[PDB]
Amino acid sequence: ALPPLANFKDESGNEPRTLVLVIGESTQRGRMSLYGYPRETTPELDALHKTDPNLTVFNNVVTSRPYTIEILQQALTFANEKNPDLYLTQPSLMNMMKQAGYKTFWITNQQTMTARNTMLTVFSRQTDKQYYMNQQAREYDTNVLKPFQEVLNDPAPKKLIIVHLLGTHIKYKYRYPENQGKFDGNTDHVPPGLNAEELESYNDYDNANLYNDHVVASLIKDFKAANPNGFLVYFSDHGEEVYDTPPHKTQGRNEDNPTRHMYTIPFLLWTSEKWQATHPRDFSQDVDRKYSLAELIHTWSDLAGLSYDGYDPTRSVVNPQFKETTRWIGNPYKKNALIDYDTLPYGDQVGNQ
Ligand SMILES: [Zn+2]
Repeated sequence: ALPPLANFKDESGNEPRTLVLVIGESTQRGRMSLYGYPRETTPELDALHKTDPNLTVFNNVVTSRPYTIEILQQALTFANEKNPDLYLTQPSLMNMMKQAGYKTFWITNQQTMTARNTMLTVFSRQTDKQYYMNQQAREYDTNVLKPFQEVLNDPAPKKLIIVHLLGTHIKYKYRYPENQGKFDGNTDHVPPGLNAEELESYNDYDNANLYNDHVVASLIKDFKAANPNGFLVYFSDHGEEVYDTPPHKTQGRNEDNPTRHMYTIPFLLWTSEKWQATHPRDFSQDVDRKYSLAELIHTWSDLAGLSYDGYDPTRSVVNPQFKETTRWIGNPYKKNALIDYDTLPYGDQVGNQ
């Protein structure tokens, strides 16, 4: 029902390309060894970072809201904390890529009620072809690897592939096979004072991070094995507090009682050799920029070579004209409830910038 973006231009040429957006779940920045966590929770992404110069790791990205649909309404559209309802009145990222001539795919391991009018169902139905892998629980994110390959074989020249993961969502223990609890019973690098149940839950979160590392690295590796022209962005919708913040008694997500560990997220960009060769771009000076996921669509637009009325290059984290803005958090529907993420305590801790 919404009109197209005006003065729409694509400067990325007309060669075939495949672009991938991997939406993780409940994965914070501070429990991944890729971001300095002393437990080896992400060995495959670490090794990829050491050996592949085209993996760009962004160190200062946070989400704006710690609830899945509430953040995805901002991340996937032009809505943000100051204007949270723009997802109703302006196009989404998927709409935008359709206007650019891409065939769009939605692969997901999240339980989607296709017969019901949920906001996630609407988003996933905005694409040309959907793969719902979790329609009924022990369903692991490796479920997406087979349809991913299938979509990679799809002959459309320009393709957008969205992969929606369960990531490290509660309950953490169910995100990974029972025989892959690498950190079960381990007390190294654990905060003090946990009881048996809290300790088990903490280690379960690190195990889920290990499996999620395997899944994201597998998506990158399979994509690379297709020798594609394109790139893949991986982000988590939001983080998750798991006894990280002193006094180490809190587990979960609470927007009215925010901690940094609920808001820090991984943010990775893998660029294929063909795309980097054809679209040379240096990101090495962008990796520490303070950025909010709420403006993702501009970054995506920048990476895809798209401009239009409403495009804001200064809010793309890879743009030479990038200008840092306040990273708002807080409920945008309450009266004057927005606060600066930087005001939260414990920002000096590892992975908690
Ligand atoms: Zn937005």
